[PDB]
Order: sequence, then C-alpha cells, then structure tokens
Amino acid sequence: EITESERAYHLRKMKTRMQRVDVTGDGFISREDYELIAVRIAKIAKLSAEKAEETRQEFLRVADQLGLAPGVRISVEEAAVNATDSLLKMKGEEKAMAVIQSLIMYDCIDTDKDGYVSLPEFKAFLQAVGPDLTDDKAITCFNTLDFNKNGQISRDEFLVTVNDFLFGLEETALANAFYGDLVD
Repeated sequence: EITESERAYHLRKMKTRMQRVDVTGDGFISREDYELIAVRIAKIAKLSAEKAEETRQEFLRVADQLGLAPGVRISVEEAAVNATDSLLKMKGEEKAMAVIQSLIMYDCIDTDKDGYVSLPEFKAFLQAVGPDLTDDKAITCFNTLDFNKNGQISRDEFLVTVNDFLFGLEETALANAFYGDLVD
C-alpha cells in the first residue's frame, strides 16, 4: 500500500512535470499545450512528417491518460493527480509502454543515433522544448543525469532516470533533477 508520504512525493514530481506544460504560468493546461511540446520536439530534431506525427500521436495517447481531453482545461494539480493515479497502477508490460514517450525524446536528442548524447545535443534539445530554461539549468540537468560522469549520457542511463522519475516512490537525486527543482 502506497503511503501518504510516498504519494505526496510522487505527486510533487508529477506537478513539476505538469508545470512544464503550463507555458503561460496560469496554473492550467490543455491538450493543445501538450501538443505544443511535441511540435517543439519535431522542430529541433528536424523530424520527417511521419516521425513528427508519430511523436504527436504518442503525446496525444499520454494526454488521454493525463485527462487532457479535447476542449477541456484542467489545473496542473488535477493533471498531476491523473499522472500519479495512472502511473502507479501500472504493472509489467504497462510500465514498458509508459517510457515510450521518453525513448522517442531520447532518439530526438541522439543525433548520431548511436545510443549516446553529449552536452551540446542535450542542451539544444532541452532549450528547444523549454526555451525559458537558462544555460545553467540545462547544464545542471545534464551533469546530474550523467551519473557516470562520462560527459555523455547513454540510452540505458537515460532510461534509469526516466523510470525513477515516473515510478519511484522514494526520493533520489535523479528524480529530483530530471524536471528541475521540484515545485510546491
């Protein structure tokens, strides 16, 4: 049984994630706000029409889980609850499907398609999805996710962080860094 403090921490993580969707900072998000992220992803990666649409479709699939139904506008904390409720219910192969979105993003960073990403690659991608993010924030994020301190992050290393952020009930440095400083 998930404890009150584990639920508190997971929701805190999810609210931090959802606040990234809230591009005007009004405390509310919608389906098209989520699609905007996929559009920014396609632009920086220079995705083909087909790959760009696959990226959009995956974001829409996740939007459904987040309660970002067509036409609705919901609070960042309501979306966070939907995220926590959905993610913590998942078992086995469901959890593999849950990281597909992040693996699509990793491919977009990984310009050589070799299963490694450098700081320049990572920073360019992160500041495209989040142009409000300072160089300090982007580089801090890279440095932490580079947990083996090789100056590059492997696909498997990235997946460790994604899993810990999405499913972790206990606090870690990686989960505390993936979406920047966690929000109240």
